[PDB]
Amino acid sequence: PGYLNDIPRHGMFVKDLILLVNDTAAVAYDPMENECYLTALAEQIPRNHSSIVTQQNQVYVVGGLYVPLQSYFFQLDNVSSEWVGLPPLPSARCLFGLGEVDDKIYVVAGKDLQTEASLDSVLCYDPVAAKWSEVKNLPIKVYGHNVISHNGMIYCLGGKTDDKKCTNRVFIYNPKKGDWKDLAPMKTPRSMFGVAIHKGKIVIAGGVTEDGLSASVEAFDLKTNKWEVMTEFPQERSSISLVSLAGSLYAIGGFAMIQEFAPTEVNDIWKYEDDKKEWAGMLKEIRYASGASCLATRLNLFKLSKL
Amino acid sequence: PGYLNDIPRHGMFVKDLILLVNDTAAVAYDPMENECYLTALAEQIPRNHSSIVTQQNQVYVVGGLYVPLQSYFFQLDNVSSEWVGLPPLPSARCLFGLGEVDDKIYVVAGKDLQTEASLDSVLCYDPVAAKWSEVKNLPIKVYGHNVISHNGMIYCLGGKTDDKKCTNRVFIYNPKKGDWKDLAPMKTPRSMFGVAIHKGKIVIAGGVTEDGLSASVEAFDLKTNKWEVMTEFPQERSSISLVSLAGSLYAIGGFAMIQEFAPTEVNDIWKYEDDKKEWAGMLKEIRYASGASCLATRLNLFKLSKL
Repeated sequence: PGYLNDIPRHGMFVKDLILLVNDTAAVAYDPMENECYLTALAEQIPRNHSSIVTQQNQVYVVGGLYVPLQSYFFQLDNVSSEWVGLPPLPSARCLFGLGEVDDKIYVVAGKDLQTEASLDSVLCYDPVAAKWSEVKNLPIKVYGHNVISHNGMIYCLGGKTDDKKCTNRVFIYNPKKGDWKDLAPMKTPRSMFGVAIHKGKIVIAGGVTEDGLSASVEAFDLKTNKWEVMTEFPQERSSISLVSLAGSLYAIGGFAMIQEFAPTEVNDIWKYEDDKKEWAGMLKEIRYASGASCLATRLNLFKLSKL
Repeated sequence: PGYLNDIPRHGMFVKDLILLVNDTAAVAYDPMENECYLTALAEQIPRNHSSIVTQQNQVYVVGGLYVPLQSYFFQLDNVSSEWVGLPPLPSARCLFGLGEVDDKIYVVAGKDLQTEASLDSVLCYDPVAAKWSEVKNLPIKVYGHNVISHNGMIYCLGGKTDDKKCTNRVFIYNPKKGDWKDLAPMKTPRSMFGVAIHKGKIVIAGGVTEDGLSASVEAFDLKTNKWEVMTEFPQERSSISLVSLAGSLYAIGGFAMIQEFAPTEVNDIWKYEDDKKEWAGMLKEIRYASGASCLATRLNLFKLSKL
């Protein structure tokens, strides 16, 4: 038979790890070794926030209030493991999406924190010139949507539109011509859900629906590009965090419904088994996942600390 | 559903790795990350040698000649990554087996390097008093057999007996009463083969037989304790090195038959997939496996060097 690999690499002490950032710390987690490390303390990181990692290994956080009423913007300094304050998001905003192409970061839509109104406004931070600006607005006003980046394109999915219904709409942003396009919609309109790239499909997991909590897993093949169904999540949950770690799709946490019965956070980890098509329970409880945004990243081991 | 793990551990920078020791270096290999590191240089390590790791993380090597005509005995100093010369094996000997219980190391049988004769003689090295002695002789004279240790017991398997036929005999050594016992024999008499503990069965892989090269995989359940058959190796090979790494059974290298057609070393890695019952090709070529004894060990990452 054939082999997975032809020649071995020389290791450099770099590990693909799940980075869990909440308001106490950014903790690195290795699901295969069931072990955690400290990457950075995070006492200044706002409890309600979104997170993104470049490409380069640059972690950015957007969220909270303020530092004209605004939102914080941080970059993790990988050399010092200190969080850097950056030009703040001009808008105080929640329940938005975060994208990124060629080092530039995109905050899409919201949920104005002052006004309570839905936004279509898209802000792009340029890290060379160190400044934010308004690019083309999203075709809808929305919050509760999710955003992911792939091959220099930005995708916006689901959300709640300006009535208060969930939307199934899917939009693509080309930075090099600056327009949004509707793509084929998802089967299940949803907000507050998990998203990741997984070979090379946009996978979406659970959420709130017109029927409330969902365990539905869909995938947009990037590609046909059609929507197809994957094995449903073991439990109906909102705000599952999906991450692609090396070859594999992980699911971290999410909410509810548990027991008077209310949406309540579960701090567990699951892994999709591609062969078999099953969700496998990895870790029952990880306290570091509580309140945490979740990211796959390539970390230098000798920059981590023992917990 | 349930979960594999309940609580996460705090990582300590320790990794289960395949240690490949030959006459140039001891190279650590991570089959899951397809990466290698240097653990120690090994220019003094004899090309024909056997290897064993304690329990504690102590690597010993026996082989070659000499330093009354003897064999070298080395211990890897984990702190300095230097090989320590230890009291030499009183006997110059090859094609023996290596065992170990409670820090003591056992050299069983051979293949006298001076005399050419098969031995039944068993030598035990005591590391506290730093000295070798003769314990109870094996019930047969044999070479080409293999030896593994489990739960304070030592097992001796196969080999060529004093005629020149392969044997199917299996012996257990209890150090605390000092006797050898025949256990149930294997189905296929063999010499020059691979052995490992795998849940909690003594797995044996390939070898030379009365029919020459074998791809046969058997397992002694430790336990029924009966012999059962596993999925045959992809190729008939002698001297496959078997290692249990964390949950998983790996097979490294072995010989032949290739192409005038002669037994020739293949420097590849395979992994048994327990679910499915298949051998999966991991790595086509690893040059560090050439001439190498192979061991699963728990290494401190910050003690390794970049290659």
